[PDB]
Amino acid sequence: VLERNETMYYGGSLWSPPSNWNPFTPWNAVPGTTGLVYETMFFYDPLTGNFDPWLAEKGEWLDSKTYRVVLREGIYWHDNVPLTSEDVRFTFEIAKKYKGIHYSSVWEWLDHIETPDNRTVIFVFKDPRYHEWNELLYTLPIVPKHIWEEKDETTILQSSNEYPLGSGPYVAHSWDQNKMIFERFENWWGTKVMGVKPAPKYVVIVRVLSNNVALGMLMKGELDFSNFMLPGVPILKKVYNLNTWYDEPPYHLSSTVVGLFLNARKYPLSLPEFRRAIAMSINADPIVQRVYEGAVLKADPLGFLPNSVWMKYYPKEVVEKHGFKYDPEEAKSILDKLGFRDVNGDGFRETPDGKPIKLTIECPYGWTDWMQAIQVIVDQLKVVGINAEPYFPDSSKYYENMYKGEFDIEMNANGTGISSTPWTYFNTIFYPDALESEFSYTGNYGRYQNPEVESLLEELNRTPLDNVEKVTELCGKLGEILLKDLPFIPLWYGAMAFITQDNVWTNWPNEHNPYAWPCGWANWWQTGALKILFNLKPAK
Amino acid sequence: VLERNETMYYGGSLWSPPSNWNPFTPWNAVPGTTGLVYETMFFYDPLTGNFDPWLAEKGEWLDSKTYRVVLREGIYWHDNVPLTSEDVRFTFEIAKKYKGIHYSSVWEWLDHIETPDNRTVIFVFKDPRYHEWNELLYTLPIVPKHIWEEKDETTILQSSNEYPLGSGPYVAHSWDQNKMIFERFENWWGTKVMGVKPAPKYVVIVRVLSNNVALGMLMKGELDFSNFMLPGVPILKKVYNLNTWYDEPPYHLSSTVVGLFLNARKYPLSLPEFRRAIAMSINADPIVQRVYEGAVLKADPLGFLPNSVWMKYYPKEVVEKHGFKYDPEEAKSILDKLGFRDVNGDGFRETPDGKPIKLTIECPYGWTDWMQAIQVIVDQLKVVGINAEPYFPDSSKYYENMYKGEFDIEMNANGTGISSTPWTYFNTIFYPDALESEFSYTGNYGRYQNPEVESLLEELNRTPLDNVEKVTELCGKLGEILLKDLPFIPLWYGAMAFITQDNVWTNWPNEHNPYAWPCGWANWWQTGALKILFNLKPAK
Ligand SMILES: [Ca+2]
Ligand SMILES: [Ca+2]
Repeated sequence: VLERNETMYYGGSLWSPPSNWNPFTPWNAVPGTTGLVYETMFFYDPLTGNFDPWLAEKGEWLDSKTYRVVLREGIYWHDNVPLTSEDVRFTFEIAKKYKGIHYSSVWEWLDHIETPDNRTVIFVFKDPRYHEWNELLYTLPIVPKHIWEEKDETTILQSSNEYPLGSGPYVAHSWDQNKMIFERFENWWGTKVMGVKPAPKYVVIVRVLSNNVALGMLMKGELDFSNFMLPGVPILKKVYNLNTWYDEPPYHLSSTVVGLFLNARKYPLSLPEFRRAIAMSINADPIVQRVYEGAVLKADPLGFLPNSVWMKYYPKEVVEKHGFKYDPEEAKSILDKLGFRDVNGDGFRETPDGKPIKLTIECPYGWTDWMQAIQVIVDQLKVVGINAEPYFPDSSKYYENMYKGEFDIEMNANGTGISSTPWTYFNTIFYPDALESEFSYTGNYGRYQNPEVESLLEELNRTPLDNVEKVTELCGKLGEILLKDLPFIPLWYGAMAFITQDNVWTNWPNEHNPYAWPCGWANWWQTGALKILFNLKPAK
Repeated sequence: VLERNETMYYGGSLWSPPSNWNPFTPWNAVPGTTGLVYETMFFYDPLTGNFDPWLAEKGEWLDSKTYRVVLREGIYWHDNVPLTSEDVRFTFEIAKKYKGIHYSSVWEWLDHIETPDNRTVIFVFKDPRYHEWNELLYTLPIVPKHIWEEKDETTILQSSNEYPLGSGPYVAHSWDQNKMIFERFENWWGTKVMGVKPAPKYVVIVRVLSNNVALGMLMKGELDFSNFMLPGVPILKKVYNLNTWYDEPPYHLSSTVVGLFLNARKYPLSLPEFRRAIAMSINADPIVQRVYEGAVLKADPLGFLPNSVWMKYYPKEVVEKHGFKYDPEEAKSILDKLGFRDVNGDGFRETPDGKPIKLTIECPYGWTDWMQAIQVIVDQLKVVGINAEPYFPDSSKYYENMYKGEFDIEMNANGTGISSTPWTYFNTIFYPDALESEFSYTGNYGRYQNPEVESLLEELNRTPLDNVEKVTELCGKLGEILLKDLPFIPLWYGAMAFITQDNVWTNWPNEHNPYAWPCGWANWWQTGALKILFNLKPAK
């Protein structure tokens, strides 16, 4: 039995029985496996762009092609084996041996790794990609060489790895079909060296079947920390003492960019002015107000996330000059000029050669907020004379359609999540290799082609993040293309759903004390959720 | 352990640790003690006014002064002692011996009781009060003579009576600080004779500390049957699969009349035209809409409950002619004519002799919906130039003020609950003996005096319920006085809060199948809640 006052119950990201704790599949491993058991070189703060030293005491580019990490002194795995530079080197080098590992592509542009002593890691690059490197610094857990160096490919990639041997502030304790239990590791090196300690003796990852159960647990005070997407936030706050990030709308931080990919290879969506007309016919205000009850923020024309480091590089002048707005009369005028006119008196525009047009707009069946949003968009397109109809395939067919580019208009937030660089956002929109791939998992799902975006994406990746002027300029050049050709239409930002209650734990982050990104998804505890554990205080 | 699929969890009426099961204090005994363990002569249906035979096979007035009950054949207590006419006779006669029993006043107008055989009970009356008698028929549990006939006064009135010896479909099983557990009595006489059987093997009365916990239990599917006063009903139904009586507003049935008593002995509230002006300045629409989100119904001028048998006797012509309405301009005109004018330029009316007026409007602190309603009324009175201020004493002082008549304006629903006769409503308003009592628990808390209401109340009580024409006429004469002199101002009807969920039990009553009043309060299970148990079906 777990004493309630020393246990912190989390929910929102565990949707199957606990069954994997493998650090090499950190998004499939039970949430907290990385973060609580396995540690990363740096903490990252999506709210500010600040990196903070974790396993690394410091990291820096010694020159344009050389990055040095110096580990803190006195790190050790849970079995008291010291954690050294050779564990970091192994963590990277094992992915050259087994390229099925998800970050194996780093060896396309990393040359080798030197370790002059037990604390120093020197990365020597063939082709330093600064923006991809920044993502690796906080997303890759460091694994123990003495545990894994003899394992073969299938063990490394597929073993469940029960009771994971890590270095972090918790160990795996127990689990069943509906919860994972972590126990605080009292001899954690981090308390001796960094002086911090997570407040809860036990962290429980709770799995529920429905939002009814999750909201009920919060109401009963059985859940402390929820990332569940729970509708009805205003009345919950107003009457039931549930807390969100913001006191008033939008209530939650923004974490993804929701928009429309268009099939750039299917006439007439292959015409940029037709896509422009679609964008200008849409008004996201009723979606934000009616569907989401003001619990999301409308997107700017470029779709840069607020409360993110992307705003540091925001191309203001480019957006003001080239950004689109809701303007259905201008959309009709663009379509008239394009030659798309009603020729048969049904109120819908035909092609220049008189053929019917009826476009599908799709999202998975059962994503009921997105379904409502799609119907709102369908009716707004009908206003300007563009016939459209909702299409709700099941989840698997929706993703199959996405990867293959087999749709007309598709609502999408796949790869537009918050990150340490707007490069991830522009890459998701423009992903040039989609044009030569039957399946495109990374982006550009509508197969938009442009002769300049590929070179701008590469130049952006190879621009150091601290060259703020140049990164902003490149975001402006990419943003200009996005806004002129609209292969993707940003509409609103998905919420970082974060609801707490204070009956057992207090001092949660919020707008008045925004000290940590509140995300308990798998492989996101190093972006704020563990820092939350450091700062929670017992309730009265 | 209780198998969930054979257990029905109820909540809403248990607000202290289970500790009393005494039938002689049936509103203090744990809810279900009467109804599930102790039975009554008749079921009563507040929705229709229908009595249905329970212990009695039939009851009828043989003449104007003689009422006969014939018990069903084959009734027995749980210890197999037969339940006979002598148990009914004892149930009444013990209250003549010990007049501290709550229904002892019946012997002021009942002469004696004859039992010519083991099934027949003959009540011979000195002064048959038909409307009070109808209330007794379903509110008094029948108790076993062989158990209680030797007990003394303090045992009868104060003993906790653990494991109560009854005759009904359940026995007391177990309990703790937070729940009472009833177990179905398989050898219940009612299944053999009436052919019915309650569906749940176990009925649990759940105690919770807060509405948060109660709503959380419904969401989690841990509560089946809730009478909790839970705000936020529209969004619950819309998004969280919780069911109410009505699909649309007002969602709940109406169970009480909420209004304002005025101190008929304190100038200027002692003036009927001043009370009239107050009534006409109030608009309950914002209360119904803003405060209650349409989850209550506005009252007609007379305040007769819908979904009640009172409507059978509704004095339509009297109300149309004499009823008040929201009309602040006419209220100002009444006050101008009364001589109540602003003489010092502060916008508030003074007395005819120029003295200030500032009236308190009060309800208990913490009844937050009533507090909001009072502030709405305060501001509406200021509109017509009547200075008023909210007053929120604690619960005990509010009831102390009520019984003593020590208030100006008081919001009140004490004695206006649904019943088998509008006599209970008119008695609560007009209760003539309040004028000669320091404490008045029954009604007329503002000490209104009228030389004709006492004789009309008595004549109404002594009019058989089936004389529909005469009862309606008397309701019209009492309603005319109520509407002319407004000692009490009806505003809206309190809800019979009733929320269910269908994960374990189905076939609940609702507007499409209104077969039972859904009230689990102590001593109300014989008005519908037990009938609900008869008809529940297991979920899929
Ligand atoms: Ca047409
Ligand atoms: Ca004045």
